[PDB]
Amino acid sequence: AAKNVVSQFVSSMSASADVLAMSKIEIKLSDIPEGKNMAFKWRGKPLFV
Amino acid sequence: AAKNVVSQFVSSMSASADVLAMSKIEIKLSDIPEGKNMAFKWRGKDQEAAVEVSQLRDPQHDLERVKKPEWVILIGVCTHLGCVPIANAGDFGGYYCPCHGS
Amino acid sequence: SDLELHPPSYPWSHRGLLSSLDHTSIRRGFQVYKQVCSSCHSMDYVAYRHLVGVCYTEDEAKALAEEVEVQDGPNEDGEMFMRPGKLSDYFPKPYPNPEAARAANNGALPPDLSYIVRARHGGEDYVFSLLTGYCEPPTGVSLREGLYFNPYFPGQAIGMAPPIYNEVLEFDDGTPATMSQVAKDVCTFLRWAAEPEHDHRKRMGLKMLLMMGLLLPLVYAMKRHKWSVLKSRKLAYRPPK
Amino acid sequence: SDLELHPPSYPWSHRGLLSSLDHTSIRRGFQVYKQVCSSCHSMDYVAYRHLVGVCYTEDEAKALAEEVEVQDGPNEDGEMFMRPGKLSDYFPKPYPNPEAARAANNGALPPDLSYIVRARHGGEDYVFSLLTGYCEPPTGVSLREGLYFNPYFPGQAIGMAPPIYNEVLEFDDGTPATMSQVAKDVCTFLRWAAEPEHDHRKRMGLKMLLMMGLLLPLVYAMKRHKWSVLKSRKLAYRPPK
Amino acid sequence: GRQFGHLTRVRHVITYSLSPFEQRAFPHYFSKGIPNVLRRTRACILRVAPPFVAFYLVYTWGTQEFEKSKRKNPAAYENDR
Amino acid sequence: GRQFGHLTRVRHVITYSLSPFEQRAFPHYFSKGIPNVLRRTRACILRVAPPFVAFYLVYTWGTQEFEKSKRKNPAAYENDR
Amino acid sequence: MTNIRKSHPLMKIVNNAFIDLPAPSNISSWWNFGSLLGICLILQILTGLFLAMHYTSDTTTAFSSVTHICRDVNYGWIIRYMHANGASMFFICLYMHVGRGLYYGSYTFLETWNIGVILLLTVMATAFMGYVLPWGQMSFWGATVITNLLSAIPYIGTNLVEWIWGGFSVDKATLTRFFAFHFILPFIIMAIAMVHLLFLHETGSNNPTGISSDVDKIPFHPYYTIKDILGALLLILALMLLVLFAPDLLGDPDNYTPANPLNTPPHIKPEWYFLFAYAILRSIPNKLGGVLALAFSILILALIPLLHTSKQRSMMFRPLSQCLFWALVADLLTLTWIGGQPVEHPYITIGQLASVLYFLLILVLMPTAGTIENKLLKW
Amino acid sequence: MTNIRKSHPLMKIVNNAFIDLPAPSNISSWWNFGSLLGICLILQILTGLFLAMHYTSDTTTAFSSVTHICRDVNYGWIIRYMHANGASMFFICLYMHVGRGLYYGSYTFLETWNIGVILLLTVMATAFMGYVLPWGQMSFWGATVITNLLSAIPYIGTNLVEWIWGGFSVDKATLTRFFAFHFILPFIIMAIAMVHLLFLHETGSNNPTGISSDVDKIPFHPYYTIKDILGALLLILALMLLVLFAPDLLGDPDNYTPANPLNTPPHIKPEWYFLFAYAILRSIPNKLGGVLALAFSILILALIPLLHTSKQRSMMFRPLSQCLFWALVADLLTLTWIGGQPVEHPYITIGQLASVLYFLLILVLMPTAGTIENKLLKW
Ligand code: HEC
Ligand code: HEC
Ligand code: HEM
Ligand code: HEM
Ligand code: HEM
Ligand code: HEM
Ligand code: FES
Repeated sequence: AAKNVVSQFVSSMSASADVLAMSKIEIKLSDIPEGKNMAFKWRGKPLFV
Repeated sequence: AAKNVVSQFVSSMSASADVLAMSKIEIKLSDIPEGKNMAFKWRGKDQEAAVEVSQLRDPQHDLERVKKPEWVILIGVCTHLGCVPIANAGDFGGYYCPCHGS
Repeated sequence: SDLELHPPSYPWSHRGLLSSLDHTSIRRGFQVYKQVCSSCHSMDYVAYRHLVGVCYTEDEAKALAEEVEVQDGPNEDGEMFMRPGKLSDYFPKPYPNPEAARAANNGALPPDLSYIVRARHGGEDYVFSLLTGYCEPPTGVSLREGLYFNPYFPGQAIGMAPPIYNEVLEFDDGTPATMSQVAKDVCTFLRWAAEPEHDHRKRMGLKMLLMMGLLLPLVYAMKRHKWSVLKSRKLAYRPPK
Repeated sequence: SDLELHPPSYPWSHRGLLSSLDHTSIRRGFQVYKQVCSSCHSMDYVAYRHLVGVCYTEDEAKALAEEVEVQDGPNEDGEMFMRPGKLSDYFPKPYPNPEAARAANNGALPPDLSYIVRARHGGEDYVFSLLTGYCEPPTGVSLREGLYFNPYFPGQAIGMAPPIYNEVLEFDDGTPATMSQVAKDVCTFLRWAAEPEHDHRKRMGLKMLLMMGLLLPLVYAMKRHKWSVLKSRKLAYRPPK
Repeated sequence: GRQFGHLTRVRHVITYSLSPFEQRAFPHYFSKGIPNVLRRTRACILRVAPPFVAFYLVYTWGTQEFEKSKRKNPAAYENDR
Repeated sequence: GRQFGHLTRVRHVITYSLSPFEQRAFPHYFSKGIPNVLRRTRACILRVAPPFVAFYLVYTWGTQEFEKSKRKNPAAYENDR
Repeated sequence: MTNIRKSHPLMKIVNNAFIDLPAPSNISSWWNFGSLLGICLILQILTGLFLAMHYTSDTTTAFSSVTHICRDVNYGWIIRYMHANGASMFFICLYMHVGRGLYYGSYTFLETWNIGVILLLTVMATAFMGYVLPWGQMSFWGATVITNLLSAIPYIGTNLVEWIWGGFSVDKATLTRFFAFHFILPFIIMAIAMVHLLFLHETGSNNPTGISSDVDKIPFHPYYTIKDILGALLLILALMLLVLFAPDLLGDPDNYTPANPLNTPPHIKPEWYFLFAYAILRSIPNKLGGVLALAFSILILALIPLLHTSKQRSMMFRPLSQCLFWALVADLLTLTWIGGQPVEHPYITIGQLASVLYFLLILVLMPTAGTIENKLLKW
Repeated sequence: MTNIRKSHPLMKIVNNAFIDLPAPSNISSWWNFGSLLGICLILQILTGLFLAMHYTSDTTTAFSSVTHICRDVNYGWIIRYMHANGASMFFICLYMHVGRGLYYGSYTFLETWNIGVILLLTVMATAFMGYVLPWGQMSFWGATVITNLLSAIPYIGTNLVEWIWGGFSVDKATLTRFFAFHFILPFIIMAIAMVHLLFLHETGSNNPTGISSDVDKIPFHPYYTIKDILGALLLILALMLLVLFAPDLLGDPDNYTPANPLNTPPHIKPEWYFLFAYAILRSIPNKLGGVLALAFSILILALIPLLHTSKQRSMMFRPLSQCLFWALVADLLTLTWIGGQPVEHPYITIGQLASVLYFLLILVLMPTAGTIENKLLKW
């Protein structure tokens, strides 16, 4: 249970499943002809692509 | 020192210029006859209106028929009513009497 | 001053200690919300993250998620957007606002049901009864028009018109829809709501127990092993006297 | 890679230690904001509570407050207000939104000026110069159209068209309005902004000082009074030897 | 002083004991101990339980006493008048 | 042990002192002390100051050294080519 | 102490306040509690701490965050309940520690008592604020009540209300002030904890028998340490058992209802353990009367050591008083269920009954009894 | 100790670790600092506390609250600056406490040193988080930098970033995690404080002269207490003087700019006191190199006691090393101004110059010197 509890502690602070839910929602990727700029939402800084 | 000094820390707790804006100046409003309803809260909502801010109840009291003038309301109101009323506790029976409802 | 009735305790798929939830009805009962309660009462607190726990395939509820959502997206590059994308999103509220909510239901305030089970006393049978019960106004009673008489309601009059009748809907399975079934099929759903970990969390229960019966007798052995000496004492008063 | 110019330090009504602010110009400089900067740059942080500190009579700025506000209030009883009522209210922002803000100024983002003094290096003379300076593009330079050449701007080109010329306005007093005056009359205003307590807070400065010169020599006396013995020691080695 | 040394003065006591390995952790635990339950279980039970019993009555007593007091209005006054 | 009692052994020292009221808090404070300033202010000043002076040069030295390096482009290359 | 790892750092010399602490022979499990208490305190400290991370107090938002906590946070649900579900257990750990006190009447130790007194008084006040945090309706009104109860002071009462408030309402200041206190506070308690122990290590422990045991003592490190090892974990079981299977059992407070300042719940009772104190509030029709009634009611504990009249200490040799002892026990346990009910006359009278009953039990009967036994016993 | 109010409560016997603490005769004001340090710590505790009340950490809202704080809160402005303006002063109070250390080389006391070591290391890290609180841009990027500096660990580095982050960004968790730490932390420091004192009261104080003074000692209560009384308040003056007249002087960090995650300021330097450490970061072109360079750089202090080679302690009788001592002083003071500048080459080289200069000063020169003096002095 030491391996239960010490672990169940740490993994708490680690990551919010909702924060994880917010990594790279942008999939897209096409939508955009060749050279023709579409946009998407990156890691949270804007991306021209 | 402390007399000014400790005051400062303490007085922080005391009050704030924010809710200092309360103590109704408005009041103003409104209803017609029954409604009631006729509340809001604002922990209070001079009056003013006129004058008044004595009370009747909390939440748009607003006065006793505003001494027969306006109130909201002005007693009667809807179930039970404005002052007497009763409309006392859930909602019966003691109303706003007292005696003259003022 | 109504005599407060209490729901008879029903068995359940989850009722017992290790008794789990069954998602088959949970899937169905969702549709009910997807059908009915989206009328007024909301649930704000759960993402579309349900997927496989309610058995929804990643695509299944994702594509299911896709339909559900929300407005606009063109205000000078600012705002929200259509078609939720990811699962993080919550449900659209049928009302923007208690003002908008209450007036629409005319003085009634539909509550959000997310935790409501844990709010009301008496578990689910509270509602299932409250679902079930509608009675014929006794002789010598009247109601506010919207208020409908059920002794389950505390004042025993509720503005909620009975939603559930036999085959209000068609289940996802195609199971014949029945007032009680339609009712009872949901009663597992919210029971799940307040505690998603519910199914998972029970694991530790069995986990700890067999873990637990281990050490105590063990400890109980060790302790005594030491105390074995003390309780073994003898005394001898052999005064030179 | 512009040589960064620094504003020559001007005297001021507040410049010196005990030097206070003078509200007469502060009252005026307000109008400027009431006239000019309400165009784009906002200040969000101050209530109408200014009244008597900027000398405004309770009624004076209240009635002055009254006209400033005035928006909607009829959305199914859910509101804000017209006509602010009390002083707690802040200014309407000329733009709802950076999107709305920036596009309106076409890629430029007007900053909120509330604390901006404390933001920029070099106090007020930064702006007053930046107000003053506009130069004739040197031979061998060009600009973005909206950008107007001042060495005071860091890249030395700014989309802000020079607002201030001699008699942009008429002061509240009726003082003849002058580019420098109109400029210089404001420079006290924001200096006040970030620190309303400024005038008041200085009191403690003089308060503490005369309070301070009291105790230290006093302490300095007491300490020595004790140490008077130690530094007064004598020693005598008179061995029986 | 040193906690044990100067405690007290004691004379002509003798003590007898074994290694713990010499013996077992269950020297007739069941058989010997089970009787002991009573002599302690009987000892205080004379002195202790009865007050609670009174309580438990009051629990039902007043509840019942409460119950009628409200539950039935057509009791003292039936619904006639 | 008791902090002062067992400290050390000392023999045949003698001490002489007065009440503080017997004397003043300024026994020629100015007159006597002002000379003392030097013997301490001269003592270390031999050993300490000079390193900083070197620094202060570097402060201006490098700054100046910095300054030209950028400030004037038409320097090494004038604006001709 | 030649080459003993106790003295090598001077620090570990202090550590010899434990290893070699002598100890009494015959000791009930009822002496586990003192050490048992600190256990809860620790385990708590972590829980509310990591909980403190994702939670925030903002009057509008705060409660919402909590929803986020048990749901989307890694294992967020187990943790909330833990910190909570320790709390009541800890209190039941409390009274027992007290409980041992009188049954052996160890309060003979004088200021130590008073310490044990103040130590407690803070603790309950603590979670009181702690209970506000969830921002439930019952929290809100419960908060709203007791300050409104305060005001009755004849002259100065008024401001102190809105002073502690910081306004006319229950709003931000009222809350987020506390989120400091409900947090900052318990540490100082821990700081206080050791002090309460120190005095005990003036005289060494007390016994069951009211008899100085000095003839026999025991090195602590081997033995009672073990019984601790047992006694400690036992708590965890029910503590961990309640939490998972039947979490909301003691979660009798039902409100995740976002507190409506206007709306009032059908019922307001504080949580389970206050209630007898709260009950006694109802008793006096004088609102002021109940105050000096309520707050003083516990202060009696300070007054007990004044009333020890007997010539032998531990109750277990005075049978008569023992009755009172138990007689008092249910009397406490009584006020619970009355307190556990609304304000309705059959209970009211009953409630009105036990109040004066209560004091008489402690204040008169107990001191009265022992006198006669002396005479009965020829003392 | 007949009827002495020291022993009557056992507690005050402990209090005789002070009254009768013997003390050295000749003592610079430079020994005020040890006691002087704790002063700041206290006065702080209150300030951030009452400040903590009206402030809230919520990533969107939090900074806004601060604006509310200095403006509409009773005396809100004096208070913010106080807690802040103590901070740097406290640090200057710090190094001096260290400063006395080597100039008299009192580090002869062995583990006491190591204690004084760790004690510090926490403290700086503390306000580091404390500096995040204002949520300024410079805070934000400054926060953003150093974790991004961490990642360079060859294998495991990655997760630990987003682990401490709790995501891919600087967002809520990153913040409101800390608002616990930046708050919870210093207490334990205070707890630690006493320990660091204990050891000193093993041996009693050290002197100026490197000479055991045992021949003469002084009761502490009358005297040094006084010089404290003076030495204490003196701090307050500048502390209170800076704060009012020229508040933002040391308020050189300029950002009340709400932090733009996208936008970057024209310049990023940590606040004043880091900077030399930060400067040394720049030096190594190897990013990993600078890390083992930076963090280790202070760890040298642990290593000093290893290098005392002389036959007499206090520097004030070894003139030669004294030069190095000062020689090192400016060298520190040097790195400041270089650190106080951007990354252009003339400074760069200059910065690149003093780095290896730095170690040589401490690591080689100092141990080298004393040897010869022994020989010079016929030892
Ligand atoms: C008519 C729109 C509507 C429908 C459809 C609807 N709700 Fe009702 N519901 C309400 C309103 C409005 C009330 C309260 C009526 C009143 O206050 O008089 C209510 C009552 C309730 C209550 C009890 C009121 C309370 O405070 O908890 C619950 C629970 C509830 N609804 C949930 C449901 C469930 C379950 C269903 C599916 C059987 C459902 N709603 C369908 C609007 C609706
Ligand atoms: C044209 C609408 C407008 C007017 C009128 C206006 N501002 Fe400007 N101001 C702007 C915009 C837009 C910029 C930035 C232009 C750019 O970014 O290229 C700017 C530049 C500035 C700047 C410097 C930009 C910065 O980042 O700080 C300040 C300060 C400022 N304005 C304040 C003022 C003051 C003071 C006045 C009265 C003299 C004033 N604004 C009148 C919109 C305006
Ligand atoms: C959480 C709160 C407390 C903690 C952590 C605590 C801790 C301890 C500990 C470790 C002991 C030694 C073991 C023991 O005798 O129980 C002890 C003893 C004692 N405490 Fe406290 N205690 C607490 C509360 C109290 C309270 C509330 C009181 C009195 C109102 C009190 C009074 C005493 C007394 C009288 C003893 C000695 C009892 C005896 O001789 O058996 N303590 N406490
Ligand atoms: C004996 C120790 C403590 C008690 C009895 C106590 C009391 C409480 C109470 C009454 C609650 C709310 C109850 C609930 O949420 O169900 C609570 C939750 C909380 N307590 Fe404490 N507190 C204690 C120590 C602490 C500590 C050590 C912390 C923080 C390190 C803390 C901070 C919190 C926090 C942050 C919460 C929020 C979790 C929540 O409210 O659900 N308290 N605690
Ligand atoms: C805020 C942090 C600290 C506090 C509150 C503190 C407190 C004290 C106090 C009260 C003293 C006794 C008076 C004195 O000798 O100065 C002292 C001495 C000492 N401290 Fe600390 N100290 C602190 C930091 C440190 C640090 C950072 C170190 C070493 C890195 C350290 C090492 C020492 C040493 C060596 C002494 C004895 C110095 C001597 O003999 O003159 N202390 N400290
Ligand atoms: C030596 C002691 C401490 C230091 C150096 C320190 C560090 C800091 C720092 C760096 C800041 C932000 C600087 C600024 O706002 O200008 C700050 C502000 C703050 N500190 Fe601390 N902290 C210390 C102790 C405390 C204590 C005792 C508390 C709370 C009781 C605390 C809580 C806070 C809070 C709440 C703020 C918000 C005020 C603000 O940021 O403007 N810190 N402190
Ligand atoms: S890390 Fe970005 S430039 Fe050095």
